[PDB]
Amino acid sequence: AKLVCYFTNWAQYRQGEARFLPKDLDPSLCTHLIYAFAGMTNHQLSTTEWNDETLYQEFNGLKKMNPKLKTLLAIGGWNFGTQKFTDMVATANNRQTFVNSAIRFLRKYSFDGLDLDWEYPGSQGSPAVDKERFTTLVQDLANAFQQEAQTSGKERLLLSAAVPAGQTYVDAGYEVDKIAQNLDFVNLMAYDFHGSWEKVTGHNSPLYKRQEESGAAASLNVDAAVQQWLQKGTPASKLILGMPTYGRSFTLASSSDTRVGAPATGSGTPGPFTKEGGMLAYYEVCSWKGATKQRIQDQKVPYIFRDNQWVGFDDVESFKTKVSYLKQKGLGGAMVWALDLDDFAGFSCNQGRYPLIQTLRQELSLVPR
Repeated sequence: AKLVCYFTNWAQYRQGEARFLPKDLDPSLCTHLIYAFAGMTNHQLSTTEWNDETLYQEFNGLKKMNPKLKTLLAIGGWNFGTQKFTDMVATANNRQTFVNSAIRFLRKYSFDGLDLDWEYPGSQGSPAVDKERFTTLVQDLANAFQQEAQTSGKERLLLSAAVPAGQTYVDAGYEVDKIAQNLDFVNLMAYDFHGSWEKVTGHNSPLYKRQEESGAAASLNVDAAVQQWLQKGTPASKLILGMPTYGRSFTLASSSDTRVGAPATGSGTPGPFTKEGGMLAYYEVCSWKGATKQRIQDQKVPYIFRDNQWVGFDDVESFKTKVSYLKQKGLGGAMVWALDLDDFAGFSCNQGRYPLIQTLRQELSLVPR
């Protein structure tokens, strides 16, 4: 089993207890640690924060304490957009520039692989031609990593990708059966299914549909997303089930209707640490004073409300349920977005350090002996 965990290079800017610093990294918590994010400059892999090189040293330095640990560098992310990917994959020349830069960069900074997080080929401004060009990019990287291993005698660089759960994005961008052959593993982003972009409440990461749902909505759940990727050709052993250590929040139209599917007027109030309306870290909801926690019986996940605020999130029990699910489906492990959104310092939830991610590690039978 794998436990793949994302580090984010902006968590260092949060205030107080929520500030995530190198000391908060645990070398033995996860099997694979992925650094979010690198960017691109003139079609070449590049840093995005002023101190990334410092953090790379610490991050990859964890391997001295746990030599089994593998690290990867993720390129892209939502905020990165699509244009630089589009421009880079447009020509064989530009792809080669990128691929060669990536090998050099990963070797220089002591990463074990690259995670592709283009959001997304064929959508978010990216043209339809990018579906096949993404397939080509994945193959170009896989083949170049293979060649570099042969020539250098070094253990081959890993290639993974973070991929969407919804059919619209999947079919616009992803030749699943082709790319899965060339990726070492596939990080399924089985979250962000619902959120404050919708005008009714819905859960960030429900396991199954609700009885009331129909049409496309009936596939906006973890089980449907997993089955989608499997049926379209991903080997189960390569599919890694993403898990969110955050929730998505709404302002309710009325404090009297707190159901799933109740009318919402917009994003929930920003959290005191994460300061982004519409999401909250686990540590911002786990100890929510004067709130009422409930459960979506069909979907196997909790929500919580207080006055006109409503949040769908994941707890220890829902993580257990999801690990049982992934094991039943024979998947390759779990992935988690993100280290810094769990109660990494144990300051809020009275559950110790990393209560959610330790649940994953336990349930996957990955606790160090």
